[PDB]
Amino acid sequence: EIPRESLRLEVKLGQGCFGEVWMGTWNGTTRVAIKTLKPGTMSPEAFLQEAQVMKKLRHEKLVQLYAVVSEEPIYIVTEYMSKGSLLDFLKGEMGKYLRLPQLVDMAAQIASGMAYVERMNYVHRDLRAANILVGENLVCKVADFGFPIKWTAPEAALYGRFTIKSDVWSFGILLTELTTKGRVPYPGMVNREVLDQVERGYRMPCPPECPESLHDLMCQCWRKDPEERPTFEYLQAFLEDYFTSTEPQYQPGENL
Amino acid sequence: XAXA
Repeated sequence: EIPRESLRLEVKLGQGCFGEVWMGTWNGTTRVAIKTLKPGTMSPEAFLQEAQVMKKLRHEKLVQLYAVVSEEPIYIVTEYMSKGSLLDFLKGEMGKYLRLPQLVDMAAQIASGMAYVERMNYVHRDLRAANILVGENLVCKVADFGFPIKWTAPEAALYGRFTIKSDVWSFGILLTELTTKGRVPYPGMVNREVLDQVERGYRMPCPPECPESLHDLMCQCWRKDPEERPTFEYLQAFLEDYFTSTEPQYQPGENL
Repeated sequence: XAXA
């Protein structure tokens, strides 16, 4: 906890259903990002304790919590990611220029931060490009620990079975957002249509210009049986070695 | 969800 007075909210970076996000300064010497919980959405004492678990986790690929203000409206001081969200990043200028190596690179970093969460016996719950923050030099970091039905695994959306293996399903979906440059999953399908199709065995096909080897990894993240989806340790390694072990004959195309 |  810190004196709210030492915080300064300069620019607003965006607004969400449960609060807002602001660039700003701390002690006048430190550029931070300040998240605000818009009152009445979450019981203070409640959010209070979930937050203590945000302190324990410390990784290079997890947006780092710096400080917190306990008084409503609640302030969450974290580290500033200049390039904003990955979805914004992908949908914006750079999407045109990003190719498979950059994308596969960004995926590996996320798999890295998630492999750490995996080790910590923790679960994210809401893994999607909107919750990945980008910094300088394509540094991606997992943020905002938990409706996005299209990013959610069947057993989680229906029976509330949220596990690190339901994050693996979400990751496979994230992979399509990268290969598509920010496009929405299951294009042309509304949540209910998605929910019903996936139950009957439907999975998204190979995005244009995407290699089958990369699509196969998606489908492994999309296995009906949770314990049969690979770990983030496996995905991390696979992605890091991609262009040497898996796609050494890779050649740049028009988009990928 | 606090910021997208």
